[PDB]
Parts: sequence; structure tokens; C-alpha cells
Amino acid sequence: PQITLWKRPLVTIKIGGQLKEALLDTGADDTVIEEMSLPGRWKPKMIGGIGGFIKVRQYDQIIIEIAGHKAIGTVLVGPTPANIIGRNLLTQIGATLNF
Amino acid sequence: PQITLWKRPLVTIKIGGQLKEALLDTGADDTVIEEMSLPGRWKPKMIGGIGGFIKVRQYDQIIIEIAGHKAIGTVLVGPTPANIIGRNLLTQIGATLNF
Ligand SMILES: CC(C)CN(C[C@@H](O)[C@H](Cc1ccccc1)NC(=O)O[C@H]1CO[C@H]2OCC[C@H]21)S(=O)(=O)c1ccc(N)cc1
Ligand SMILES: [Cl-]
Repeated sequence: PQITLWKRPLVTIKIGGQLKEALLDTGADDTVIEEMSLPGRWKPKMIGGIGGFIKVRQYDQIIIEIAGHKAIGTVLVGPTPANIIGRNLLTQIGATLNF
Repeated sequence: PQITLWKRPLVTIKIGGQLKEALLDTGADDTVIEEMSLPGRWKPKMIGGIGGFIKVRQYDQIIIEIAGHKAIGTVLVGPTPANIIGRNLLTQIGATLNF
């Protein structure tokens, strides 16, 4: 779809078989999801944002559906203020910014 | 223009008579600019993201040119690690996310 920006660009995702709400976030390099149980191996990592750094679990090669579009890639799981879909997955679904 | 998301969606902006590079950020409600000495009145604000909150100065009705497109609106200034063009100004330049 074409998504205008008067409202937050919130979509439904499916991850680990579970539906969640997430924000399409062109300012995020990486995808960061709130704490949840997720099948797969993970590695400890840190990620920084506007306010500093947090600890996350890095899950590689996770299947995620984003507004009906399939991606398979890295998801960081940790205490984020919001579920954010970053460029690592937005590129997989063919998203571009246009003006 | 169309901006793909393989790389950070950085554009040149003009604000307070200075040129800067900034992210076109669909995940940001508001525009946040790295510390700079803007004239005029402001109001304190706190904004939160990954890692917690930062203190910023909220300036209203600030003129800002974004990739050659004029805009005017609220700009938050403070110790952000990135210049962030948020939805309050993305809408003014007619930006959409498309997939
Ligand atoms: C977390 C979002 C809901 C909100 N953020 C916008 C977001 O696009 C930031 C924007 C951003 C960009 C660079 C540095 C800090 C913040 N990106 C971000 O945190 O991405 C993280 C995940 O991937 C990594 O790549 C960038 C940092 C990491 S935010 O910068 O915290 C922010 C929060 C509150 C307001 N009012 C305005 C902006
Ligand atoms: Cl505004």
C-alpha cells in the first residue's frame, strides 16, 4: 500500500506465530520487538537509540509477516518502548519513501 | 523522489540558516535536531525512545527546508545522536511509505 503519515504507520505483524502491532520505522536500522517468547537460538547484543543503550536478544533468520508481506531476518528482542520494524526488514518487503 | 532503504534515508535540511543532514523518519512523531543555538522562545520537553528519555527544547513555527521542500512547524532541539525529521514535517512535504 501507499501509507501517508498523519497517523503513526502501525501495522499488524506475525512473529513466532503470534500477532502483534508494530511501527514501520525508517529511522531504525534494526527491528526491535518487546520481550516475548520466541523460538530460535539467540545471542546477547546491545543496541542504542535516542536515550542510550539497552540489552537485547538477537535472533537471526526469523520469519515475520508484516502487513501481509513476508520477511526473514534479524529481530532484536528487549525492553523497547515500541515494536519497530526497521530497514533490515523494510527493504525485504520492498518499502520505499516517496515525496 | 524515491528513497530506497538500503542505507539510512538521509537528506540535506536547512534550519536556522545552517545546512545539516537528517533522517526521514516515519517512526518519529516529532522532529528532533542536534543541539544548536536557535533564537526565540521555547518550552521544555522530554522525549523517550530506546534507552530512555532526553531533555529537549520545543520551538514552534520553525522554518525548515527538507531536500528542497519548505516546511514550518515544531522542532525539538537537544542532545540527540541523530537529526530526525518526524511525521509532523514529513506530512508537509508529502512523504509516503510505499510497498
Ligand atoms: C523508537 C521509536 C519509536 C522512536 N524513535 C525514532 C526511531 O526511528 C529512532 C531514530 C534514531 C536514529 C538514530 C539514533 C537514535 C534514534 N531509531 C531507533 O531507535 O533505531 C534503533 C534501532 O535501529 C538502530 O538504528 C538507529 C538506532 C537504533 S526516537 O528517535 O526514539 C523518538 C522518540 C520520541 C520522539 N518524540 C521523537 C523521536
Ligand atoms: Cl506541527
